[PDB]
Amino acid sequence: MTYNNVFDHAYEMLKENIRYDDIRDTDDLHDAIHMAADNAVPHYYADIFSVMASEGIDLEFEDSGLMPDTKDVIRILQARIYEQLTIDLWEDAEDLLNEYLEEVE
Amino acid sequence: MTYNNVFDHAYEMLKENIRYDDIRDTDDLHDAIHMAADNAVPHYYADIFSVMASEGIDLEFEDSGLMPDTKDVIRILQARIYEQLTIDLWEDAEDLLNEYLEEV
Amino acid sequence: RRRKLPATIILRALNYTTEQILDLFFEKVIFEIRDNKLQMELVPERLRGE
Repeated sequence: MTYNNVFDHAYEMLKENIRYDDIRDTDDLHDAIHMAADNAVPHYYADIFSVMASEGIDLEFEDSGLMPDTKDVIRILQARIYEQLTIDLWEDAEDLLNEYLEEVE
Repeated sequence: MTYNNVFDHAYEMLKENIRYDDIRDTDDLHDAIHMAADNAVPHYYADIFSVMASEGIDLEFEDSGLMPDTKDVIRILQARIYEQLTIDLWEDAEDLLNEYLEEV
Repeated sequence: RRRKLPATIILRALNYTTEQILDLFFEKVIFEIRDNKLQMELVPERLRGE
């Protein structure tokens, strides 16, 4: 019902995708992070409104190229949640790779 | 915020407008219902998405003529919440029009 | 009694620039840059309980 739970789910999925593939390069971080952001959104209809209801997400857009052309509001809200999750994962991926490199020896 | 508190504030502003205007007719009640649903709107975006997340609301609506055609999402959501508030304040002000006349 | 809006819309309807919004509406303070001095002007003794 809050954004913190879905943020923790995306955090756990990104940690699992770092641990499974063992990626040490910063340029080849495309497919794992994009599939983690695609698999972090909920499939239910009310959960999208529940994520949009809590704090941590706004109405102002960063990139206008990610806006689909449809008459459905729920797809636009899913794209906005996907955009906010990509912002959070691409801002936390460097710190999680630093923690993954400092975890093992 | 929840749906119940926003609806309570909605018919609270409606009954304040009725006490200010002294409206007796139902045809004059309906314009007050439209003006009260025009009033009492939240400016917090989180409360607006919390009305859409709470119970007592559906995704599909009956009328599509009131649905605007623009790239603004908040205008479409405000029009949908405005239509829902007009319907709900009519349904729960049909009794309030008799209650106000029976108070004083 | 209709949909309300913040008063900066009607305030800026008199050809009232945002520079004039952030200058005239509030008493400001100044600061110097570009010289690595990191200094301000004299205090206006405006602080009472902060």
